[PDB]
Amino acid sequence: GLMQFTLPVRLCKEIELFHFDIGPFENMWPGIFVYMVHRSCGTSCFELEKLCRFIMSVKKNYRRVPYHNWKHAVTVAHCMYAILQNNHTLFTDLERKGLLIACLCHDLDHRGFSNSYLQKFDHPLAALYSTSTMEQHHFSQTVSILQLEGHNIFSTLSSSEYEQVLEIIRKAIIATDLALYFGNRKQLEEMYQTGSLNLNNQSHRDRVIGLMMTACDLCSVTKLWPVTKLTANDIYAEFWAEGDEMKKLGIQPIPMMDRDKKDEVPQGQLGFYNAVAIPCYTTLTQILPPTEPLLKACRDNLSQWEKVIRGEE
Ligand SMILES: Cn1ncc(C(=O)N2CCC2)c1C(=O)Nc1cc2nc(N3CCOCC3)nn2cn1
Ligand SMILES: [Mg+2]
Ligand SMILES: [Zn+2]
Repeated sequence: GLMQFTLPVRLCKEIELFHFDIGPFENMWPGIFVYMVHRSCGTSCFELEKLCRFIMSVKKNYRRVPYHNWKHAVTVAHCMYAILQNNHTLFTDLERKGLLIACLCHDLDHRGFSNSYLQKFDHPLAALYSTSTMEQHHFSQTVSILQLEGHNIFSTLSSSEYEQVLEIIRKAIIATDLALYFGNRKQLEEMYQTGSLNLNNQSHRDRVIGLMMTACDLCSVTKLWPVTKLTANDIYAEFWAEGDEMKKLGIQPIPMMDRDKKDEVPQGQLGFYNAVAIPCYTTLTQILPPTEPLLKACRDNLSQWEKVIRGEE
């Protein structure tokens, strides 16, 4: 009851910044997450024994793939922590509870392949869930773990608070399908510029939480350049394995996925910063001004990718 999780001084300070890197010591990641739930949510949000049990079952259900792994889950939860701490009074008690859990769970049991590859392989999951295939699977894995004996971290919420939090989590996880992001951001753009955006409108809140999920999920592009560049290697290690598997099915992969098109990586990063990341953090910053450091970090990494193309590294 009287037990604070605490971190060493450098972590205690740096964890509050958007660009924080959770580091290479795997055994400290659960303690980093609990630290963030206690400061974001309070030391009473969850029964500590249940939370610990939930975190370790979540970890066990992430696979040892190069990018979509336990380290990504915790990185995406830290970015959400940073957003929640810098916009304290905009979010309900249930959103603060739900969203950090959503982020920890958002890629549960990912195999390292896109929804596209599951559909071309004819994976069973592609018949169960015709769109947002992996994302419906991640939410399903989340509900499975919540129903393990001793794992229901939400057990002491009213019947209707429980339903609301699982609905926050479902939408937050579905919104990490980047196919859904483009139209969601366009609507958020229009609603903010015509001045119709209304955080009391539940469907507006939904849209804004969806963008927050895209922003946290992409947060590798908002780090110190060395973190950004090394993370890009893990990302392409998956994409090129997917390309290899497309070729085994007798299909030319898109260029993104073709390891023969390594030379073009810098230009593909430019595409990605301009089509996805920059517009994401731009709209996020207009809606939630204290998230500007994500936009600023993204723009700095774009200009690092421009330097790579100009031979200056
Ligand atoms: C940095 N980051 N964080 C997230 C993602 C991302 O997409 N998701 C989906 C799972 C995570 C990317 C990311 O690299 N995206 C990305 C890279 C890329 N390279 C190319 N190529 C290169 C070869 O030459 C042709 C163009 N197209 N292209 C399009 N998008
Ligand atoms: Mg995902
Ligand atoms: Zn993800």
